[PDB]
Order: sequence, then structure tokens, then C-alpha cells
Amino acid sequence: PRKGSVPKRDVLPDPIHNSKLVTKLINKIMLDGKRGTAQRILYSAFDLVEQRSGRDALEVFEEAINNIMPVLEVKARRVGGSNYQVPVEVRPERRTTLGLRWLVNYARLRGEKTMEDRLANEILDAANNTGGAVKKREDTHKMAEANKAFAHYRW
Amino acid sequence: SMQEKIIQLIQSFNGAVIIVSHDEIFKDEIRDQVWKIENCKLIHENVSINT
Amino acid sequence: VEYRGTGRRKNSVARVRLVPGEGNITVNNRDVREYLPFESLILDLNQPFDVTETKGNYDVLVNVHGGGFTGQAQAIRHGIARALLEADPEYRGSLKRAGLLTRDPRMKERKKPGLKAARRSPQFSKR
Amino acid sequence: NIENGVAHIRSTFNNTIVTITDEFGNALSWSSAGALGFKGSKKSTPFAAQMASETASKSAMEHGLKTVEVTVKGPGPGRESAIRALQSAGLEVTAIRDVTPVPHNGCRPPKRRR
Repeated sequence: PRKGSVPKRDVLPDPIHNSKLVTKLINKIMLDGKRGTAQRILYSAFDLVEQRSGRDALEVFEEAINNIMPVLEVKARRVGGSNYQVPVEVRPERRTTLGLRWLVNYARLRGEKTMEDRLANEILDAANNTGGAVKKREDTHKMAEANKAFAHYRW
Repeated sequence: SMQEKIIQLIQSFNGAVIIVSHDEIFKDEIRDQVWKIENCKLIHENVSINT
Repeated sequence: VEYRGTGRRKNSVARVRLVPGEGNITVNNRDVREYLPFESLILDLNQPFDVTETKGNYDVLVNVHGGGFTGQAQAIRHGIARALLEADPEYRGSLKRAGLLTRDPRMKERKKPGLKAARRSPQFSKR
Repeated sequence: NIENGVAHIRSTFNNTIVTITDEFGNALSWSSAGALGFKGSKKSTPFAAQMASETASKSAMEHGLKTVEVTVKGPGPGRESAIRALQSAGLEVTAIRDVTPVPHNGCRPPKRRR
């Protein structure tokens, strides 16, 4: 807004895994205002995945949100007959908003049945640099490359 | 002369198609989804693990 | 030898009664893990107990009224902490730095006329 | 083979061009923004003049020239980025010049655009 800036809202850790990267992933999972049926989907997919792969539940999830952290990205201006897409560098707290919704809306776009395991097959494929969520820090990373020419039009 | 009359046909079909082909200049402008058989399993083009 | 305190949150009123004992919390004839349905609320309504570092020293003994499960699991935590500046009031430097002696005034808002809600306008078409 | 050429940067408002010669104007190798396949409004900019000025040198790098003394020409948005592309790719500039054509009032110039 014009007048200035504001804070955000600072959420207290999970009961169990003891991070705030799993409270801010329920707020991406929650919908319509129902934190009941979002905490089935998020503790039934740390142990629907913890079987499949024999290391911890939180180091195969937290490497599943660090292949997805887009480091560059495009923003726009106009010219007067063209409208060029500039590439800007991404802050250290916006890469954590996008990795966590590039992982949860690339899960309703999947052909499994119950979203215990869509979210479960997407934290284990995305841990190996592959599939849906983690081409999209690659969709979004040529566009900051193709446009490497228009960088001087920056702010 | 007939390789063009059926390249327009495959493009003017408004359904879904699975194409198996070895010529490069036909499967170059129609590349939407590209699976592949490497060892014994099919892969996709959403695997940005290569480069 | 029990301490006293009322805390409110959002149209729930809960009267809490700190005693000398071991970790256990009973609310309205029930064990609160039958009372509270998420493990999210039973972690922070003993937020007071990890800021002062008296993790297990008290049995809790709550009496609740009003609201629903969040506002009752949260009017409580303002009892546990407004019955512990009453035991050692010199605890009060640090239970107030975690921001735990605020009543939290954020209530539910009037509905306004010619709006469909507090802040939700009707759909605008100009032609 | 060859040592000590000169680089002839030539930037306009569309399209820069860099040509490296020996010291007898002998055209070792050339290259330029539109050769790399840059289309207009990219063709013009400072990125492309630093591609183009290093697809040149590295392909006459390979004749063992390593010292160049640049001469610059034109107005150009992308003039000067083409001399950190150069001196980047291992060539050791000697000293530069802005040799642009200046009439001592000669022929008459086109109209100006409305």
C-alpha cells in the first residue's frame, strides 16, 4: 500500500515435528476454514511416505521443499508498444511461500485417489528433482533466462 | 508427397493421439508430452533432473 | 494451597485452579484429550508451563463455559498464566514477554446493512 | 600464428557487430548480435553485445592473438559491455579510441521523423 508496510503473522510450531514449515503447510492444505480434515492429510502423509523411504520423515520432506525454491522469477513493465518481462531476484521469505503452494496445488493435479498419498507421492518424487512442482522452478527459470536481455530495465 | 497430406490430418484431429515415430521433423512442432523407455520403465518430460 | 485465575477469549469464560501436583488437566468432568479434539490446542494451552520452566508441577482443574474448542482451549491458557503471576508474581517479567497476559480483544464483528456481512459487499454491475 | 589485432566494435541502435583483425586490417573473425539469432529489441541491448563480443574473441582467441587496442564506433547502448566481454575472455586491452565519422560540414542529412 502507499502509506508504508505492515507485519506478517507468526505461527507457532507443530506439536510433533517441531517446525513452522509444517504449520504453514496446513494453512496451504486447509480450505474453507477446517483445520480438522487438513491434519489427517498431513500426518497421514509423513507416515504414508516414511514407509516408502527409510530415512526420517522431515528430512525427506524438507528436501522436497528445497528443490522447489525458485531463485529468480519474472516481473513486468510497459514500453509503448511492448511490455517487457524483467527478471528480478527473489527474497528469502518469498521462496518459502511459493514452494509450499507449488507443492500443494500440484497435488490436486494428480491421479491418485485420496489426498493422503497424492501429497505422499509428491513429496517423494519432488525429492528427486522431478515432477510437476519441480519443473516449475524450471518453467519459471528459463523465463528469467530468455529475458536475461531485459535486465537493465530494473528497479 | 503423401507425408504432408497426413501430417495435416494428424494436426486437424481434435482428440487425443499417441504417436510413435522416428522422423525428427514431424515430432518436432507437435511435442506436447514425451514419455520414454530408458531401462525398463517409462519416464516423462516433467523430469527436470537431467539438465 | 491452590492458586486462582480467570482468563477470557472470544465469548468463552474459563475458571482455572492451579494446584500442587503432576501434569494432568481435567475440564468439566473430563480429561481434556477427550475435551479437545486436536493435539494443536493441548500443546499451547500449556505454553505458560514452558515459559516459566515449571513443566510438570501442577494439576490444572478447569471450569469452562461459552464458545467452542479453540476459544475454550485458549481462554484456559489465559488462566494457567493468570494464576501463576498470583503464586510468584515475580514470575511476571517473562510470562509477559511471550505475550501471554494480553486478553486478546479480537471479537466478532457487527453486521452492517446493505452489506452481506461485516465487510462483504454485494456484486457490482454497472450495466 | 597471429598476435596483436584490433577489435572493431560498431554498435548502432539496432545491432552491434564486433570484428577482430590483425594490425593490417585483415579480418580474423566477426560476429554480431543478429547472428546469434536475437530479434529486434533484443538485438540491440547490452546483453547481446556481450554475447557477440565473445563469440568473436574466443574464435580468434584460437589464433593466439592476445592483445588488442580497441576502436569504437557509433552511438550505442551496448558499446561498453562489449569491452568487458572482451577483456573478460582473455585478451588484455591496450588502449581505446572513439573513431566516429564527423563531417566538417559535408552532405545533408535525412529528414527527421514525425
